[PDB]
Amino acid sequence: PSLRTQPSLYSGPFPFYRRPSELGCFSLDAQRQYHGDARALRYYSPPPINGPGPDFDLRDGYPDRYQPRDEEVQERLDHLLRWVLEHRNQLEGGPGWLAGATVTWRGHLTKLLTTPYERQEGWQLAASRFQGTLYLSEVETPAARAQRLARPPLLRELMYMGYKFEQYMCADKPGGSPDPSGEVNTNVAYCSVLRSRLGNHPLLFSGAVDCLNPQAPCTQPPSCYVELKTSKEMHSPGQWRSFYRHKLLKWWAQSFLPGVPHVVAGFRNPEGFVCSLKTFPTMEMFENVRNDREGWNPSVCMNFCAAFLSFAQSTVVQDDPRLVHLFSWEPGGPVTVSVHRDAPYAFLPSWYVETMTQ
Ligand SMILES: Nc1ncnc2c1ncn2[C@@H]1O[C@H](COP(=O)(O)O)[C@@H](OP(=O)(O)O)[C@H]1O
Ligand SMILES: [Mg+2]
Ligand SMILES: [Mg+2]
Repeated sequence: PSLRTQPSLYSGPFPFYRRPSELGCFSLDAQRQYHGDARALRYYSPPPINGPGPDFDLRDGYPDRYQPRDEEVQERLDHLLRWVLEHRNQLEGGPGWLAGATVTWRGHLTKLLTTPYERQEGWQLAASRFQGTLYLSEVETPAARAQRLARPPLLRELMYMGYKFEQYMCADKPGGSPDPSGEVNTNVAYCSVLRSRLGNHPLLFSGAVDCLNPQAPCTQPPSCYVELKTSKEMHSPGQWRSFYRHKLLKWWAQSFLPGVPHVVAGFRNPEGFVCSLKTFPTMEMFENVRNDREGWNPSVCMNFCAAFLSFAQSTVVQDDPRLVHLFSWEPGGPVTVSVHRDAPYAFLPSWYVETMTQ
């Protein structure tokens, strides 16, 4: 019982992917407390044209104005499940749509999308079927956990700089001035809840959103959202080519699924300053590698994701929230399955299961 991941197996036409619609949202505050509203959403506020160029110190405030989320707490699907519980009757699709859907985090689907091209980091996905619905929840691999606990200082500062970039580009109110004098607190998050469909697989997923563009042409979410990214400055065509082949694939897969149309990138120099910005429309990212022998192909990404969802659906036969089918993958191998029950892999909490049962 295994699933192959080589790109040439998935090189056919681009599958059907239904335009995502936003069903709702939720926020996590500076204490990581859930709120069923948009209080955490920030507003895109880039450097005023006809003014000084970007000149952002991404090291400013590290580490004495840094409040990092405690990554030892494994929340799994818990926050999305709370949202689903509070909106289960109000769900679209009519009677039984949820029973035919797959529920997960946007980032879990992103990892599936990139799997045919991924050569460094493996993953594990726990799957449980409950009342027809297939739930997918990532499990930290042993290697990932050891790498997290032993994170070098350079990597921890690099991670801070990406969060700090958002503080220079976003404001708490529309049209407001960004305020970098405050704290970077990575417990704070605004999450969009979206519905889509990949082939014949209905999807319900949530993803954290960086900011909202109030000046965006369309007011209908998710089309007004903006993704913010940093990357090292590049100086040669070879460096840009490596960026197109490896980094843009990850950016595309993250923003394509929720229908975020623009990624705004700040390019940081060796001293940690962002002195240039570039906008990458999600739907044009593949153009950079369309004629590249070493490029990626969104059809392969999407066809593999569809194949995995079919593979997962047919593998997970039992409707049991205590039962976990664990899907494991390492680069160059197939996705393999093992079966487990209860702790530690079981991830649907009793408060969700009991409420849905009653
Ligand atoms: N496992 C990880 N490895 C490297 N960077 C990570 C990371 N987890 C979080 N980050 C940080 O989270 C920030 C915000 O993510 P996102 O861009 O997806 O909104 C990232 O900024 P960058 O994306 O600019 O690197 C990065 O700094
Ligand atoms: Mg983000
Ligand atoms: Mg971002």
